[PDB]
Amino acid sequence: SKPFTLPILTLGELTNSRFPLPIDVLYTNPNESAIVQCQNGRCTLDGELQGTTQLLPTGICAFRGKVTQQVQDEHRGTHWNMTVTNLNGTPFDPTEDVPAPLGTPDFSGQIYGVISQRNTNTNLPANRAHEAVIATYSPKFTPKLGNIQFSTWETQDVSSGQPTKFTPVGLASVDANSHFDQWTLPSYSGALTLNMNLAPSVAPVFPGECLLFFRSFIPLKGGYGNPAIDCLMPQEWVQHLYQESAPSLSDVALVRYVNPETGRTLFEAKLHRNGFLTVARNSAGPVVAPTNGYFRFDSWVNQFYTLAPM
Amino acid sequence: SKPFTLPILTLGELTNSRFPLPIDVLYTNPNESAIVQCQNGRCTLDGELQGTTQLLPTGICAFRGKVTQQVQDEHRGTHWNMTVTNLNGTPFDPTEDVPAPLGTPDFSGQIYGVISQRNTNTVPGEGNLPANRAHEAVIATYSPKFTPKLGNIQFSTWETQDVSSGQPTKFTPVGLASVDANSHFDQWTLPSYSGALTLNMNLAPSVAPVFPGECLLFFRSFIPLKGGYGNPAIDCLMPQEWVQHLYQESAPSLSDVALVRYVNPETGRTLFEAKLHRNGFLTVARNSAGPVVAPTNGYFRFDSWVNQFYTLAPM
Repeated sequence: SKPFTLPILTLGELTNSRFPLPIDVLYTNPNESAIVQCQNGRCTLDGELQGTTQLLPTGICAFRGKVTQQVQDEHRGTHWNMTVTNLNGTPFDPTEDVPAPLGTPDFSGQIYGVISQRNTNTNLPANRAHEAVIATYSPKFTPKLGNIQFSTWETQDVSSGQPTKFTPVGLASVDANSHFDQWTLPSYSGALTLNMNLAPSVAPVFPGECLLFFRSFIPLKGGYGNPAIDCLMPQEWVQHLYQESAPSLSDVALVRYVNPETGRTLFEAKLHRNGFLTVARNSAGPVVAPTNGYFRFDSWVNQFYTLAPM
Repeated sequence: SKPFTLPILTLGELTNSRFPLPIDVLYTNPNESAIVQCQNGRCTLDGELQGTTQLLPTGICAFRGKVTQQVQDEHRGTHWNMTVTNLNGTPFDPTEDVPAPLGTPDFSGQIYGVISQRNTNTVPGEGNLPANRAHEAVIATYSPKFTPKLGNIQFSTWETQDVSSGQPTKFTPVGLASVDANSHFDQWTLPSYSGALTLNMNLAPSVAPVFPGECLLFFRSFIPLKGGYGNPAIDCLMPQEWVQHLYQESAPSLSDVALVRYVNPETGRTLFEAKLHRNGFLTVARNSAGPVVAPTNGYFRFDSWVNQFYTLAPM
């Protein structure tokens, strides 16, 4: 039985699995009323990728496809309809058992980034890039049907029928009108259609426990705010578990957050088979820990195991 | 001795160690006249990071720091000086034995991306939340004002005034601004990390084939362009996941050369073989330039430790 392991990486050596950001802090929020059911950064302890999760850090919240039409906004800006493929360029097959093309954003909001194009025809091809926003709550956001819309400040210089890349950067806004909610899933096929093939929701099952997140702060194009994106496991953990595919010997692994210099354990956590952490903590906010700390697998336990309080 | 291993990742599951891009193809260019001495994606087989190499995919060609002021520059656009720290926010110590802050770009060109800011000061009326702004930006790494080893660089914007002095600033790389002759794109020309007329230090060594008939093998990614004509590429010696893997494992190197086979899983056949050298680069027996045409589900498998004298089967 191949022994289960986690990579040896400090917080400062980890990246977010839900947006291309470094991990900034560990974080808890016990009183969260929302169902936590993100679709990126989802992987079982035995290496099964779930939801829209793929392996490339460059694939998270990315799109590839071709623009088909320009449609002007009523008040300001320009919108562009885009047909999307798989990130590897192959046609996206809606009959595959995934919620949407892998890498598709898994939250409601205005995602800010850059649309770039390199033409097919030519001796060297023409190029252009512009800032763009994808409103994942929009009726036009239908990646499961193979089509989305992005908007630009640029009024004209986006070409139809040419290879197009979306590189995510941050959020456009977190104002009331911008509908940012990291735990609200997009309707991958539009508002009247149910999402399908979803990674399951995650929650503590044992009183006094709460979810433990790897938190990153996400840039803003404008406005006031300090928005964050919380993932269940960093991208490096997804990559590691996928590689190893070690058999899960129970439904709950016990892990210890250790300071390697002292060798002391700072706290312990349950790492659940479905790929998420819980701790015994009754407060919200960042976990204050030495920069050299990392998680080390200790042993397999069960749902009834009582964690040492934080 | 812990056995040496490579991750099991197809080309379509790998990313570039020199720019945040997926690996598109394997690539050779035997007649390259330039000295190959890139500083990102540098790691020995036994896990020693070199040059400006760090582990985060988000750190490659990234900067963190603070804008000081707008500055004059004869070149087009609006220009800004920013101090730079280490990516983790700690002050960059120029006395450390590295060429520049880890993650600093390792090539000459106009790097296009986004500068974003989140203010330190907050407003009570806004629920004690800070103001923000972001704009497209270009960093010319060949500029005499590109001095990351001295803790300062300059960027230009199309935006004329909406960049704030003294506020935390992040550069997210996206592509290149241009590859016209006037934009000085050369992937094998190192920036002068301490400015014009200064000598770079603490460099990862140059790499080259030493066996007749062999050439370097690269992991190539195509890099986006803000405008103009071109299909520019960035070639790395090993993908970022290999850097991450070697760093983790730190397996002792049992010789100077590891024999690896590029394998296709379905057929199970070996498409070709290559030398993976101690300092962290590949060579193959090939006499042509251009892409290696093979499935993107192919991957390198470690076979055994050989030596310098080993003769590769021609590709």
